Amino acid sequence: ALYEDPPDQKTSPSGKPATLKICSWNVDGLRAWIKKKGLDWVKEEAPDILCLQETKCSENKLPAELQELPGLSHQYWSAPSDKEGYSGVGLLSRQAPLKVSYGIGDEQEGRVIVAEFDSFVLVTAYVPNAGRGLVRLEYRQRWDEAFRKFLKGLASRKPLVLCGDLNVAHEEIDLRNPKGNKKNAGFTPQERQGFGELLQAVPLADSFRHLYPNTPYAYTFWTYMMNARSKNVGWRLDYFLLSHSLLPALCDSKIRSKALGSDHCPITLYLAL
Repeated sequence: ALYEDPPDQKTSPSGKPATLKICSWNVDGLRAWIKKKGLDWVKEEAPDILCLQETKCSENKLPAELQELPGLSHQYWSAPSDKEGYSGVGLLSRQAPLKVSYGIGDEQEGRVIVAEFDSFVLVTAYVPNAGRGLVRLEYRQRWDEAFRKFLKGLASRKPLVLCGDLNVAHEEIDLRNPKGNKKNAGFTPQERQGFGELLQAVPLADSFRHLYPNTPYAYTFWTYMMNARSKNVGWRLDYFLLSHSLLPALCDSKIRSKALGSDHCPITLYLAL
């Protein structure tokens, strides 16, 4: 029914110790999440890189409590220009990245930050949700294709880490209501197969499902309504996708189901790099 996350495995299969803690989190409103003690939690988790989705906040209004994070001093923020209080992503890092990109060619959306580091390439994404009653599904389908082709061009260089709200639960084990949902945004057969296409084209592996293939009831999102988080009626929408190149460095990929602050919970990735 409910889930208790395994302990942090901080050594790789080869016996090497992890040297890179990456944490992603859909804050569903960066200003609210901050007031609900999110920064205090990030400080305790002490990641080398923090990725944030659905900031819903222009760079104008970015709270200066963020400047109070010196272990994540290098901060980059993407924001849609048309609609305020919509979408937005952010990347905070201990080290400065070498190259910093935004979007995937077709630009205005504030969904994708791409950061090249010394050994790898990190992408954060707040993938468009199909919408209640599938109003945006046919857009998400073109998004899935675009994201894929853009990403396969980046994996021609360094290995890839892709994290963020991917707004799709892959298999039935990834949600608690598989059968009452396959006509609802996040578990339709188009979205489900587009995520497999993603794993195939680039290619990539689901870090968490690699190490925990049978583990059910492990969700990263619960609707606010109907005390669903109390009942672990949730979904796994937040992912750490890894280049195959990188799996021998994969120490562990976590779900921080107990950190409050948003409708989504944090995830954390360890790489022995």
